Amino acid sequence: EALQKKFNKLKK
Amino acid sequence: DDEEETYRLWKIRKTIMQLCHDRGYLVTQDELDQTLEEFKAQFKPSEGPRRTDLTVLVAHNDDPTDQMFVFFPEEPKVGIKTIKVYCQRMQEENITRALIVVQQGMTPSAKQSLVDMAPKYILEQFLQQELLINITEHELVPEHVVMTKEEVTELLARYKLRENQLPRIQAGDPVARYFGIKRGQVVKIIRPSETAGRYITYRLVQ
Amino acid sequence: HYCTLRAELLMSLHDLDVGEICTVDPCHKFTWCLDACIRERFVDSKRARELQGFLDGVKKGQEQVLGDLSMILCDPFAINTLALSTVRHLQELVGQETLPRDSPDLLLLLRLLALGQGAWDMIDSQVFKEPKMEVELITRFLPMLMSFLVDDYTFNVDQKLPAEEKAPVSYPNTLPESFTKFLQEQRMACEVGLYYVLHITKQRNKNALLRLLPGLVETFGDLAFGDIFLHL
Amino acid sequence: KRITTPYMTKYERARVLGTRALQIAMCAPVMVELEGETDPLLIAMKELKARKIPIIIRRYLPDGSYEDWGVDELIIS
Repeated sequence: EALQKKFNKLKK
Repeated sequence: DDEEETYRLWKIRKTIMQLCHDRGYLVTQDELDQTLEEFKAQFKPSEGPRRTDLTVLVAHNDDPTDQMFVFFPEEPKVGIKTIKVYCQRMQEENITRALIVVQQGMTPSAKQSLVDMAPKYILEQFLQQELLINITEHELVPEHVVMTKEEVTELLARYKLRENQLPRIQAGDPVARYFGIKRGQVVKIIRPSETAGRYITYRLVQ
Repeated sequence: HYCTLRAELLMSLHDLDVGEICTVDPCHKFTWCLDACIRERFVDSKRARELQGFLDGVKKGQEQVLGDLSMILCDPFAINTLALSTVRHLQELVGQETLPRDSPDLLLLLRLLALGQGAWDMIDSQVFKEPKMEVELITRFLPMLMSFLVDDYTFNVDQKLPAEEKAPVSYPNTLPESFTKFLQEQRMACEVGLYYVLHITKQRNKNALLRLLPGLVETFGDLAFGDIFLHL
Repeated sequence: KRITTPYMTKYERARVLGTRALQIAMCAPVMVELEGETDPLLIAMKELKARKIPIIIRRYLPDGSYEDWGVDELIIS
């Protein structure tokens, strides 16, 4: 869950 | 003509064996030395073998996981259904390298199919006519040797160059097709020289 | 080191093309793939499938070869190959948004590396059963590596985006210590973490480097203090 | 470890002699004892044979880098 939030944070 | 058909097919097989032997594939000595009457003995052709039966599968000496098919088509122009049959057989045997002869030409839609399906299935069209002779044995062609990436980087570091600066060899020319090298490969060419004895050059594929 | 010589001997016999030994050694077909991977220092998916088939081809009553395979997999260059393949798989999976549990090729790499690392256990006692994996390696350790990597890339994308005000926030240099617990409790997680450390050292990012440099001080089996990772 | 040849090319000879002759024509100090000479060309040739010209050649290698050479270091032929 932390890593997916980190992904969507890289997308932004 | 039936006699000239078997003569043509025997020279076709001989050139193919010499080709993939030059590519490093596992070729036995007998097929490299297979004669016309021996070619008859292992199997008259017209209305008697087949272009599907003549097809061969060869293994790579460096990597037994890699194999290469050489196919021949029973039709004048290779149709998309034949390409489908060949690539599906490759899928069943888990192979990606396949060579396909053409009697006199290829359907343009099959050319588009070849270039489209290239990364998943590497296919190369090849004229029967150009395959009738091993062009590498000519006097004018010098000796060609495909280089590998460690050789490329050590050469580049030895001369402090880039790939842009090297002389080019067009990838569509028949010698590169004989070796099957792709873009980004580089071929070391040794030739005789009437003022230094031997000369080595390096041609970047494009 | 002796195990490496064993594989070399077999390949030398393969270089001699002795069917009397090539056709009887079932690990000969395995070492096709091992040679083709160790020369590349990378296990592509094709040779991975081949290795999977060779493992699946081992029948009951002839499982001693698994020990030989583990011995053949105890070669340190093969550990380098498998560890770098795992690290590069985890590096490229961030772009595709795929977790380590969602990577069957990576799971096969973990299986093969686990079978390789227990080799001396399989020779010491004739163990012909597979070693087991760690859930937290799949769900905590490798996603923590991904966590560090993708924080680093988000910081990098922010740097490449202009309009940063005075006194910017540094990259988070705090270390989650369950990561270090897995380093100092699982030789598998330990060695793959060591090769990750070497890979980021090639990337030479000081922030993550000094973030994870604590916790490497205590590691499993002194593998962070062994010859391989120290030399690299 | 200067990889280039230790010889002076004829073009380097031409440029160094011309430049040093012009320097002597501009009332430069002469790093060799002349013997009643007046032409800067002859004085520059005398200095070249003496290997006493303060110029440093900078050969630009094709990769952007370069080598530096003292004239006395090169082989005058």
